[PDB]
Amino acid sequence: QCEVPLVRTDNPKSWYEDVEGCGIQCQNPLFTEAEHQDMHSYIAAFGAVTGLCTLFTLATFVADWRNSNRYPAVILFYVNACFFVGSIGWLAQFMDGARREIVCRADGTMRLGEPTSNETLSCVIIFVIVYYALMAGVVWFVVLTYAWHTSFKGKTSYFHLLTWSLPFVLTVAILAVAQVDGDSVSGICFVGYKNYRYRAGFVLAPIGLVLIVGGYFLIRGVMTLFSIKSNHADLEDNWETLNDNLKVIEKADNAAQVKDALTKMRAAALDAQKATPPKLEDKSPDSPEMKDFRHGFDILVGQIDDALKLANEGKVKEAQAAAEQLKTTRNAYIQKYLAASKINETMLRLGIFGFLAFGFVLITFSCHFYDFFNQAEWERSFRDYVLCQANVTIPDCEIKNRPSLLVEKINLFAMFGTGIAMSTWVWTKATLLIWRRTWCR
Ligand SMILES: CC1=C2C[C@H]3[C@@H](CC=C4C[C@@H](O)CC[C@@]43C)[C@@H]2CC[C@]12O[C@@H]1C[C@H](C)CN[C@H]1[C@H]2C
Repeated sequence: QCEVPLVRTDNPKSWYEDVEGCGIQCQNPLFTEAEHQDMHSYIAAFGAVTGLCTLFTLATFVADWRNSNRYPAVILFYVNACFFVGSIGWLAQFMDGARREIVCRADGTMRLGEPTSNETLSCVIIFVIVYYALMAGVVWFVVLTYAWHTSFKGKTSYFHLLTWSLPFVLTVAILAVAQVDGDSVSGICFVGYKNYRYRAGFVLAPIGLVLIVGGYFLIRGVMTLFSIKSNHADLEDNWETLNDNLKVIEKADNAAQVKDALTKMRAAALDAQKATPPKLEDKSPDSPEMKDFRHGFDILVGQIDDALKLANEGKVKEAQAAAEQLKTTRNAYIQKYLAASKINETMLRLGIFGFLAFGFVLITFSCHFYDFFNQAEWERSFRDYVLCQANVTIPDCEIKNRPSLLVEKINLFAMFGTGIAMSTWVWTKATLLIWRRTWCR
């Protein structure tokens, strides 16, 4: 009765749409066996590489767990933790005969509407292991960005309830609606393949959520470093040009250079006043300390304007004399706030890893968008192809459009590429000693 891609099944539960005794075949009808075994080889690579890289970092973080549980470094361990769990699920398919066990029902049809009766949970198990790891990962990614964010403006750890609960609820949720569909080319079960509304609601949207949140802490994070960094530079720049012109006023032999220098000094004196020093980054624009800063220049420029009041009249012997008195004013209201700023490489690399993680997560969001965007067509060209290839009666039947294997190879590059990058948090020149030190056993 049946005909490719429809396969014979006595099971009423597996019948396709309203066709008698015909369910949809397990192996994805939208891809050739060549595309399967190529895509499997892909995952086998990145799946295995990341799985090892992460476990190396897990195994290292526990080799100094005493001095590797303190924030913010402990985050990268839980970020790595989730990744190692995720890698497991993907690598599960390559076990001989598992890829068919995860995706196919009893009657040789691709798993759908899982969890279902009389069908082993080997599908929903894989879906849980992955979906939980994925979500627990990005939630811990928010923790990572938030920790880096506030390090300038902390032992408190009430994230655990949040990082472990939110993925759990989301997991139980998809199970409740029973929308764990299966796929052969990837070798994993996941939410809403047949019904992609669940995929958008449970994957695209939560990832889109952590993106805008995780970003805000990275955006408002670098702006805190951009402020501190640029402000010291702005103060340093002026202080130096100020001390140059100071050296020009003395060496000068006319009232023209002294006036010009005094103006170059005043032009820098003011531009330096319009900046929050790195020592007062945490204070308010209307705070007391910030007040003494800006007021310190109101006196300074006053001293300059006094000198200018002598340079213009032509009192060079007396204008240069005021420039000497500017040394003490300088040392008072400038040398104090100037300089003094250290960030530590601990936060530098967290910024690197904070941003590097953000990027590859944004890619994952992009993939699951397109996959969600064009699927409505992949349904049309399928339902038509089913009715076509069944109409064979005795080239014409050919699938119009399908999921781009490129988009997946891109996703699985970034999805794993993150875990590979997150694993290099412990690739510093200080970690080898940790392993040599514990090596004594
Ligand atoms: C087969 C199939 C699909 C294979 C597609 C999936 C969207 C995303 C990916 C990810 C990508 O890496 C590989 C390909 C994969 C798994 C798509 C969902 C719709 C459909 O499932 C329906 C079941 C239903 C019974 C009938 N109609 C069926 C088909 C329209």
